[PDB]
Amino acid sequence: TVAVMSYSGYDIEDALVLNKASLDRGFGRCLVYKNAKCTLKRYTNQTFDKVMGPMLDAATRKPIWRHEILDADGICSPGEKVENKQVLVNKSMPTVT
Amino acid sequence: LILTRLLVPPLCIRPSVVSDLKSGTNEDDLTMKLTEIIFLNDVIKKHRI
Amino acid sequence: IVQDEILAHRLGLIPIHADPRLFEYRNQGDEEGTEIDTLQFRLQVRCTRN
Amino acid sequence: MIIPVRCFTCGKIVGNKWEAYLGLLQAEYTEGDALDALGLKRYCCRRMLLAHVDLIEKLLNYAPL
Amino acid sequence: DYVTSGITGEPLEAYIYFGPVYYQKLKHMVLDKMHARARGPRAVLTRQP
Amino acid sequence: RCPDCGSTELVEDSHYSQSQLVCSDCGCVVTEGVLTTTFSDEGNLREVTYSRSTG
Amino acid sequence: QPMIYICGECHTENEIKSRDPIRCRECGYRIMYKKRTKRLVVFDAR
Ligand SMILES: [Zn+2]
Ligand SMILES: [Zn+2]
Ligand SMILES: [Zn+2]
Repeated sequence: TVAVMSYSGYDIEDALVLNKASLDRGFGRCLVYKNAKCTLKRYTNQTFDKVMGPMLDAATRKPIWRHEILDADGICSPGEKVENKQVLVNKSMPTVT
Repeated sequence: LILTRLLVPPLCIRPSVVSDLKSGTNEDDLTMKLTEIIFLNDVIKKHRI
Repeated sequence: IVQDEILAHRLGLIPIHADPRLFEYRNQGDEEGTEIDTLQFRLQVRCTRN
Repeated sequence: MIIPVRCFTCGKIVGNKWEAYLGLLQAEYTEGDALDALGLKRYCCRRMLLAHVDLIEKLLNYAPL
Repeated sequence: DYVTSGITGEPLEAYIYFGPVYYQKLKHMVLDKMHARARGPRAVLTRQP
Repeated sequence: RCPDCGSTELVEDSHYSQSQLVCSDCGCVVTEGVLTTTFSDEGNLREVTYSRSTG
Repeated sequence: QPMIYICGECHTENEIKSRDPIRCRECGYRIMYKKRTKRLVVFDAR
């Protein structure tokens, strides 16, 4: 429901104000989906990229903060939240090949 | 004007990008041409001998 | 299939019959909550074939 | 996807009235008289009920199950 | 329509034009376009951002 | 290691797009800034292999 | 430790060890997702 009028002078050039209640009630709510993909190869040498499990901290017997979201297999589990710089796949490459 | 010596410039101008994803280093064409020049001088010496 | 954020928002929009005069504002922090400042609703639904 | 719980402008509870609305359209009832029966005086609630698309069932048809 | 101002509580002199219109949100959002740059990294060849 | 306190607890942490080494004990930085190849340059430069290099 | 997964379309509860070829028991599918986490997650109504 748009109202054609001027209001508060915050709509000078093509600007337009919204209703805080409407935004609270889900109007215009949007979702952004991004993919993150990695590959685990086997090289010409009979060696492969492998993923270690979470780095359990010795002091706390728990995964470190940078590794908190990783599951036991070393891959982040769906449903958990992710912050910046946190690891999603604990991928490790063979240095030889 | 006649050039009989070559000033090779410092490593600041010629990068050596060790590509950690592979077992190699990206190198400037200038360094390759310097290597070829040294090889040419040495092989000229060899052929003269 | 409903995303968790959308589900939480829809749950927030749902009104409650609780009388607000009988409670007090939850202080900053104290996310656990006490008897006075909060109520709890536990929702568990499992969908199975007939 | 799913019917919103509240009207965007006014905020009246509209989520519950959706299902019975389909029942009204299930019978002979038209749109306007069905909305009158549900009790939507202002036109924002009528807009929200009318303009909604029930994509949730189509997506559930693709759900793992 | 005859419209009363929310702030003052007094009716507006001019009639206002209410109506439902189709708004489509766009991909361009400020959350992705905002960018700030500290010292940060530099390039090997020319020491610039 | 820490030059003053001698603490070897140097940790790598990501700042606002800046790579640097800082000691957790005295918060003193030991090495900051990093040099990486840009795509515009990586696309032009050519990779070399050990075999062709050695002949 | 049983590391368990879910298959593509019959949603069979497939615990597989590492290095195993991706197969669906009672099927032959080769696309496969991970189950949901068990850890509690807090969401905000905002
Ligand atoms: Zn409405
Ligand atoms: Zn120190
Ligand atoms: Zn299956």
